[PDB]
Amino acid sequence: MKIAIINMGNNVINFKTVPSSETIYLFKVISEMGLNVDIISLKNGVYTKSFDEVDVNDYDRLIVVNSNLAILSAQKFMAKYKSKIYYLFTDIRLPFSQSEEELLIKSPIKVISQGINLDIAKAAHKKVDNVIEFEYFPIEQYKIHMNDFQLSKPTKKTLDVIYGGSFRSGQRESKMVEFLFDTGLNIEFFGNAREKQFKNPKYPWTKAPVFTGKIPMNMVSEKNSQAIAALIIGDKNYNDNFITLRVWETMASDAVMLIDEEFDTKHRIINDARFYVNNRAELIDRVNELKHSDVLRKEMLSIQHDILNKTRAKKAEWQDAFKKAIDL
Ligand SMILES: O=c1ccn([C@@H]2O[C@H](COP(=O)(O)OP(=O)(O)O)[C@@H](O)[C@H]2O)c(=O)[nH]1
Repeated sequence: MKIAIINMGNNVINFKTVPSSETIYLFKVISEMGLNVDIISLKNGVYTKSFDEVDVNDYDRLIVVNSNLAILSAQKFMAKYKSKIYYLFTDIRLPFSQSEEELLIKSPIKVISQGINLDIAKAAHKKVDNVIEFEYFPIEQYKIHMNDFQLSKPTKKTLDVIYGGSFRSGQRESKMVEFLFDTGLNIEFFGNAREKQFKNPKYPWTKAPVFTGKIPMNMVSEKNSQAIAALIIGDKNYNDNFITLRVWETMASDAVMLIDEEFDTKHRIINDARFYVNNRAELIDRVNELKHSDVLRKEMLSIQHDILNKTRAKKAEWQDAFKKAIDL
């Protein structure tokens, strides 16, 4: 059984970019499952093999992630594969889609949805003509199942709330402004967003949080740990659907995880109302409570790390479910 992983939109080579990084981490966790795996990209290197140095049909399973030569190359390569393509649907904005006959992909496609609501995964892929089947699998838990995963230790607090990410093309501007702007709290927004991007008239604000630059994927939980709390919000279609990597990066940190009620109305992540907030007012009160009650803050951290540990204790079941999802 030989498996190959391709990144459809970006060149994979190092841990410089987030797309290249998450691809090497998937590869790492899949390898640690005891599977013979290769990443195919533009160049041969210490992590990758080039498209021209391999025969697409030597692989029994072809896994595709998404995050231009890399695109053209991947399409051309996939177009020659004679079996089913397993697409990891990790971002609602990145469903599978085709880029004339040398690029036309005719193979059936299995979309492994990170979101539990398969109707949303279907609607996003409605323009796909290929035979396509859907299945849910919590792909994002790959970070916590990695062999060298370590929980973040107690850190000195220099911030109240923190959030790391990008602007997502304004996909969640409403929520960012509601919870991170004009709170009168000491907030930091790290990543690719910039204050200037928040120009939508529908969401007025007076004072913005502090925008700092992006950090490596492997530094996120350590960065989150500088604050009392770290916020979990999502796009509209993530609500009650996707559990994102930020949930685990936050849960593993020394920052108490505060979740937008709308993101998880059933309280699937943690069945404890103290971790959820409905609006800006509740976020403020909740952070003030945490700042002034160490017993509370420490109790909540202990509860979230516990949940994290119980999930990590089901690694074998997670690995099996992954193998089954790729027809093994
Ligand atoms: O400077 C940063 C900020 C974010 N991230 C990664 O980007 C993810 C968030 O991506 P996004 O902004 O697209 O939002 P999401 O849909 O995941 O909540 C984080 O969880 C991190 O893993 C990172 O590596 N460095």
